Amino acid sequence: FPDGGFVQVRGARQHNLKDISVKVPRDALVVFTGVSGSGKSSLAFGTLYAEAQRRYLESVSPYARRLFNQVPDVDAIDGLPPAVALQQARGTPTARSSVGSVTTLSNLLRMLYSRAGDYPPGQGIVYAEGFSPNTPEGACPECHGLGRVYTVTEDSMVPDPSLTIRERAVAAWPQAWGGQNQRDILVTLGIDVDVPWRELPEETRHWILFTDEQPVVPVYPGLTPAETQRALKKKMEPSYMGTFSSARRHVLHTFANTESASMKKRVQGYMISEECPLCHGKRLRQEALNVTFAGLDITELSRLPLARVSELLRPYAEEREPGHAERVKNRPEQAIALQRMAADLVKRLDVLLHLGLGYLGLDRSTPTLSPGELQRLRLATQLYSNLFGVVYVLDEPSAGLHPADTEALLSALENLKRGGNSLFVVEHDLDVIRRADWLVDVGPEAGEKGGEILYSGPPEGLKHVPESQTGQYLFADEPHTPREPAGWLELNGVTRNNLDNLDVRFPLGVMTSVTGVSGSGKSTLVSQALVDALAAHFGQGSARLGGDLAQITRLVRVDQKPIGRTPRSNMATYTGLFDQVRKLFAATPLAKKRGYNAGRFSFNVKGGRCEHCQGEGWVMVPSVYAPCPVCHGTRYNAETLEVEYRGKNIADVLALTVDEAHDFFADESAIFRALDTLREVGLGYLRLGQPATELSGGEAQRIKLATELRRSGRGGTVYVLDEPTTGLHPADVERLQRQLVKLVDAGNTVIAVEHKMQVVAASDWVLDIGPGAGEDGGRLVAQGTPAEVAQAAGSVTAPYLRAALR
Amino acid sequence: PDFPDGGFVQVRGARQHNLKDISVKVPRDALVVFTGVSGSGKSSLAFGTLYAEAQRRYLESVSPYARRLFNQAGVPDVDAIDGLPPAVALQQARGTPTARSSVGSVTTLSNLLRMLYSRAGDYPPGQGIVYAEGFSPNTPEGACPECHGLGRVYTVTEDSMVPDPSLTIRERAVAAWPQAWGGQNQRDILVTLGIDVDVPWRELPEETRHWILFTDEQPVVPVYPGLTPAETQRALKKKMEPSYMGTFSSARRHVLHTFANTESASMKKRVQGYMISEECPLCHGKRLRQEALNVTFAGLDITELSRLPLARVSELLRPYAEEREPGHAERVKNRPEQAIALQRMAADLVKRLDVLLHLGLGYLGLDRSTPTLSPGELQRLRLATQLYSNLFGVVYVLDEPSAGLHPADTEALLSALENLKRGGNSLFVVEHDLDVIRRADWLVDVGPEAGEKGGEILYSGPPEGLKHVPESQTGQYLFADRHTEPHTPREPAGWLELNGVTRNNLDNLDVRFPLGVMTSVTGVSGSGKSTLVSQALVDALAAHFGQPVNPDPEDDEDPADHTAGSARLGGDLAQITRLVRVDQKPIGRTPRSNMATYTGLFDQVRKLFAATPLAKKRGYNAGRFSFNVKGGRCEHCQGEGWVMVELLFLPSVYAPCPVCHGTRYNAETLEVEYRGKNIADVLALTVDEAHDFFADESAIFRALDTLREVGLGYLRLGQPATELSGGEAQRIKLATELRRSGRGGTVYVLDEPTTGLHPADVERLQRQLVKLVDAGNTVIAVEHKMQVVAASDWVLDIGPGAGEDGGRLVAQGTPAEVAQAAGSVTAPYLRAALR
Ligand SMILES: Nc1ncnc2c1ncn2[C@@H]1O[C@H](COP(=O)(O)OP(=O)(O)O)[C@@H](O)[C@H]1O
Ligand SMILES: Nc1ncnc2c1ncn2[C@@H]1O[C@H](COP(=O)(O)OP(=O)(O)O)[C@@H](O)[C@H]1O
Ligand SMILES: Nc1ncnc2c1ncn2[C@@H]1O[C@H](COP(=O)(O)OP(=O)(O)O)[C@@H](O)[C@H]1O
Ligand SMILES: Nc1ncnc2c1ncn2[C@@H]1O[C@H](COP(=O)(O)OP(=O)(O)O)[C@@H](O)[C@H]1O
Ligand SMILES: [Zn+2]
Ligand SMILES: [Zn+2]
Ligand SMILES: [Zn+2]
Ligand SMILES: [Zn+2]
Repeated sequence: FPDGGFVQVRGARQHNLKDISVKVPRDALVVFTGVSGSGKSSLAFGTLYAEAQRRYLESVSPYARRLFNQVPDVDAIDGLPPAVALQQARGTPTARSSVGSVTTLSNLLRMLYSRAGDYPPGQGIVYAEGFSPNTPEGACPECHGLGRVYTVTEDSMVPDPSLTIRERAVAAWPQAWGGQNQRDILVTLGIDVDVPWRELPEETRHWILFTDEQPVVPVYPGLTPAETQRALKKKMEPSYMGTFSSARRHVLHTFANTESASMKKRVQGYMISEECPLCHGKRLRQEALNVTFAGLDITELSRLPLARVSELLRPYAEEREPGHAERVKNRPEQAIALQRMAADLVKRLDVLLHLGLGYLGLDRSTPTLSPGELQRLRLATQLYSNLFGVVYVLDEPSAGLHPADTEALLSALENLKRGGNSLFVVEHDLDVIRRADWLVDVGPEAGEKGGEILYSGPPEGLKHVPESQTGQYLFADEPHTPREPAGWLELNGVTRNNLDNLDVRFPLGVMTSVTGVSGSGKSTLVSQALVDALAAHFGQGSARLGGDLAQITRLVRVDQKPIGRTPRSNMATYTGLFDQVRKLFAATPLAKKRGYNAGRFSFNVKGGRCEHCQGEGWVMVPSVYAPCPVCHGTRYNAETLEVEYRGKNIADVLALTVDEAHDFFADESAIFRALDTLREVGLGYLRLGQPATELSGGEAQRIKLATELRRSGRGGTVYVLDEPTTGLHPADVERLQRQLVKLVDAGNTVIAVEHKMQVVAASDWVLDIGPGAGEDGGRLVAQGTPAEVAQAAGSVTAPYLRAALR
Repeated sequence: PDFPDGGFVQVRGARQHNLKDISVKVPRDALVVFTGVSGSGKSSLAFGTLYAEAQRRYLESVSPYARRLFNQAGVPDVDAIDGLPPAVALQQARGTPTARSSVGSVTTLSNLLRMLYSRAGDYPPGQGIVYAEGFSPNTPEGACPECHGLGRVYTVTEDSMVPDPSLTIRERAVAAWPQAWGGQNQRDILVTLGIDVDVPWRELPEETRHWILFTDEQPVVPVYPGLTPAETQRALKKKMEPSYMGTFSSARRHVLHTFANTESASMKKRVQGYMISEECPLCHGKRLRQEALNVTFAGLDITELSRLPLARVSELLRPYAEEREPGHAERVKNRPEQAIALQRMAADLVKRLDVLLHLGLGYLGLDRSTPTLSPGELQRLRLATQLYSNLFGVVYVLDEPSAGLHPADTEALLSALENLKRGGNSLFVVEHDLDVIRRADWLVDVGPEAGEKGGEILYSGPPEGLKHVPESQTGQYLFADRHTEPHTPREPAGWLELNGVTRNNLDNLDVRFPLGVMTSVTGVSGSGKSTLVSQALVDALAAHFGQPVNPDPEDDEDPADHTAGSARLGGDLAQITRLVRVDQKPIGRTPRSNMATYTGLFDQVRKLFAATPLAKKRGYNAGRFSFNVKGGRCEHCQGEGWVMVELLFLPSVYAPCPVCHGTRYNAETLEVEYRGKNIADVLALTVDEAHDFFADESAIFRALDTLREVGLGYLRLGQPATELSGGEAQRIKLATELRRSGRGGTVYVLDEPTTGLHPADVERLQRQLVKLVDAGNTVIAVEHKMQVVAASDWVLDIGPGAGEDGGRLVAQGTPAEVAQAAGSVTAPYLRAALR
């Protein structure tokens, strides 16, 4: 590290950051550490990314991104090169988009299916972006590339095919006159109403149901068919003149033109999700599906794992593909480019693969990727992206990563950097922290008591800081006797993805860690197959339950996913905490004296809230959340704020930290109660009205948990939860474990997917999955007490577990 | 004598435009400069390839879904670049419009001082805080409410709307109304509601001819198009289905709407002719809320401050920043919170402003429209801004930052360049200026000549090295010894006065240009030259002739950004018959406009294809070969051959038409060949190929010749106006004057004519002007380049300095003479260049 090889930050203040300074070197693995909530993000993304983002955008687009003056709070940053963020900003959704498109590979075999690729006799050429499901030319024009449709069929419009038409055999039709009209139209149109439906010929039932036709026929109502037929022949004067409307035509048109509650509803009852009948779920025009390569259309290829895709092309790159012989001389132009295309396709593929992302299929949909999977995908994609001289900002690239592969990751970082780039990574993985060139560690604790720089330097240096929470877990190096299973629950013959008719069993009233290499199949076992089975069986693919079911009654399930989308929702809203605070306000002399309803203090309904914001407090103006205008951040009008409980109005308490709220609501029973369950979950740092789209999702998780951690009034529910270590510093996982240890004792089962061994080591039972990932996975390598799995042969995880028990 | 290892940017396999599939190492951390004659490919490498790829990479990495798809353009054609940091370009791209900004805007400073006026600056007793965003005409808290922040109110009036009231409505007497369908559409709606659409406008009763022309009303009437009022009424009686249902909208409404609701340039305009526009009675034209206007700084309201020169601005604001303000003590004690904010705030603007000022920029006013700056200016402003703008680790890419900079002030350009780099960055700089070049760190010199005859890398290495590269033209000029090739100044054949010129700097200046004789107008940057030559003299001569010069397909100025300041002529005007200015403004602002068509030579091409076997066999005339009318032309693009991408968020660019493929023509027509050649194939031809191909064809060869001798050998007959540099556009203009001059006595005004001209191109440009001075004609030209000032027959030396220390006629006479002048700044540079 040469002097003036550094980035110089002075007076950073953003959020809890306590007006601090840091030098951190460019061209190095700088790892940003410290307790959750402490300040790492507000340093790494709040200041460095944010600032560097901005000085650049204003130079590139003096157009109007500069014009957009409404900055991070920071006096100075010297030596800051342009930045690239590999995890999108907190308050954003994820765009709807595929693995292959994130990684660009999708576009690149699109080019390939075009130049190369086997055109059938006599039909032209299909341009690159006509093999895409998201371009007008490429997508099949029915489903629009989605591959699904949402419509009508025989079985939905006739749930009981044995009725006569007169009997309303055609459930999807109108009720009073509407059904009458048509029913009558049919008899006039020489069709017998009075046989059961199933009795009727093909393209008749199909006509009756589907036809976009609408003949206009004389209708003689309440006459018998025999006579209706005769009086037609006499050309006798009708009673009116009817328009026929195919069952489908009603149903759809209705869905398209009503503002009616049970109307739409009852019509959606003749509507089921089923695969597009044009393209058969393969997402593209027949003209694009017509083209084939290694005997596949591109959809087919796209749904293979990257790992196989890397194999399928591999010959072509090396010119050793059976057929190549009778292809070089008889077609030059392409065979040179085809090689190159494949050659280059493999080259990239391979970097992905070396990150063991080999199991993802390129059509896989990024909303359904995890934080890690995705970040590591981005990390791979950048490794060939070709940027030089930038700082990549990373957010726990090790999320999900299993301790054996941490070396492949530690590698891709070394390679990015080795491309003349700089690396800012916030991390908690002691294995990642261990190998970084340079550490920087944040807060002592979180929030108000955080946001100071405890130490910026090489990581060994932390040795000399007694009071760096991460100083300990990193440096200063009671075991666990598994508890007796109170009974067993079986999830049998789960066939899905990876998994194939796998039978499996989890012990009740006790901890289960389901370990295994990343992609080995934890989540489709435990967060997919298991969770569904259990919620189908209770109130709320094609498995069966079995075993001691009567012994469990509920299923709380703890996403990483956010507590809500809009600033509408927020931490108070979500827990039930706000209803008790609105209740309290409506109870005051002042509210009682005025007309005021309970929840005139809702910023979510008309009345108490100011009209500009119609509630929110944050008016949206990358796409970023700059606060309100002319309520002035509050969310409420002048009166509703006039109501004060012990000197604090509604907005006054919403802008209140749980710690302060706990002080405050001291003799207010089920509030001071509810607050403890966040204070214990460790959230004492947060505003009650801090919107959902600002919390770390690690945070979000802590809340959903905060909920159940006192509802357990009768403990016999199952708690299944994906990555509980989500975004927790070591010190944090300890306080986590604590809270689970508790909620197991009140007789509760907790199946937890888990890559960190620390917490597995403490489990009561373990299940190792796969042996490796993808197709090399989906099998049960080992189960039993940690000590028992820790000595198992087959498993990849056993030595790290053994490591973590000694 | 040493640039560091692997700290070179490595290019490989760059076959961009003409670029002959090349490779160059270019050190980072250095003032690198790119050289070569106009056409050689330096913009093709430095922008076009190196820059262009730094973005393709950097944005794709920063919105890896968004940008990506939008490489509906971006295939820089190169195999590899390594060591390429991310880039910032300072010229915006070729055929990109300047979107309308101001100095204060680009420099950031405007925003910087709403912020001073809000949080300090004098407030009247009543008034609470006006926030910063309330001192801008673009906010609701800013804009004066009566005129909506514009400056002025617009009402609409029968006389404007309908100028000739004798015409039948059906024959279009109501010019306000929209063209085409939308026209006849409101008409057919009238005939439906029983309105006499065929008896002179002035003949209807006031009420009904008022209502239409003025109402805020919308009757949803049935309309049957194609049918006379008589057979239209008996169609409404018998209640049969209408073709369409048609909403009506008063002529008012349409005209108002259209003004407030088009992104469109040439449509917001088309309605201005039907709008009377007073200054805003409440605004007094300043664009803002009376509340803002109440707040003062050192006497002036923000608008007042905003018209001042950057030099004045800092001049009046420095006292505040050093705390040497008059009555500081009395301000800090009774006001300690704001006085600290006031100095800190002041001193940051002064700081920004000296950068602005050290590069000779103080002559400019914060409120000057950017579309009226010269590129030399807003690039030097853009450089300017950058220095305090704080970026680190980047490649700046500059296109001739010294355009229009007088010799005296290069040292200035030259340490903004130095300073910027020393902020941790890379500059690359396309450059014809020998004194910049001589001080570069690395040089890339390009293809021995232009187009096909260039796009090579003759050399790349430090400066002294070009010494040894025999085919480098820039080499020749950078190292040629003092060429004692002295010019013998031509005798004026007359004299022309421009007396009492008052505008910008110039206050009653009296000056005389000799005639039939090349005169250069030299002067430091900012001093007066343009306002005197391209402004003052031209309107003075234009108004003296019938023709107000400027074609009608071309406009000029968003009503007000230049001066009325007039002045009066006399001398020998009896000897002048024509005015002809030549500027770097495009032959066209869209691909519609190519070279062939700007000359007129295309007509005779079209006619040629009309006498083939095909053109007889199917009914083909010149017109199925025009690309500006339907028929033989392709219609997906409309003959333009090109489509835009306003979806690309940053400055929208142009992509080949997807249907016809940059060709412009329906296939059926591309089958017609002339002497072995398509119609697209000829549009594709170079100037040197076309010469060959049409040797006999006299009407073409002729116009082609003037193009070749004017330098443009390498441009293509159909090469979209928008790929053209301006320095090439300028040269085009000139070719079509040479051509129609076998006469005498016109006066050519040339606003900087060595725009983006290598010393070898200029040398051939002179030759070319000398041809029309020998013809009797006069040429006047503002000039920054002592080379070409040497050749002249008369120098006028302007200002002393720029702006307020300028506007004077400090010296004059022959070059030989003027190089001896008293207080001329150009004085010693001529003596230098004369020897
Ligand atoms: N997006 C955000 N908006 C507002 N406040 C935030 C945001 N992110 C974090 N904070 C606040 O900043 C402090 C620390 O946040 P953060 O830097 O995310 O900690 P960590 O680095 O441990 O994740 C907390 O008080 C937290 O609520
Ligand atoms: N939502 C999904 N859609 C399709 N395939 C999936 C999905 N989730 C996982 N997979 C596939 O299932 C296999 C196992 O992945 P998963 O259960 O997510 O493992 P882990 O939980 O161990 O990361 C992989 O082959 C992956 O491609
Ligand atoms: N922006 C552009 N778009 C299309 N063609 C261009 C563009 N710029 C240059 N060309 C063509 O590229 C060739 C090289 O010229 P150019 O790149 O302008 O380099 P220079 O201006 O330094 O000589 C010329 O034939 C020119 O007409
Ligand atoms: N269009 C304009 N609007 C307002 N001020 C202008 C305009 N053009 C020039 N000026 C001012 O007029 C003075 C004369 O400058 P000019 O003659 O254009 O510079 P130069 O002598 O370098 O050509 C300068 O101080 C400049 O600030
Ligand atoms: Zn489909
Ligand atoms: Zn509001
Ligand atoms: Zn006004
Ligand atoms: Zn076209």
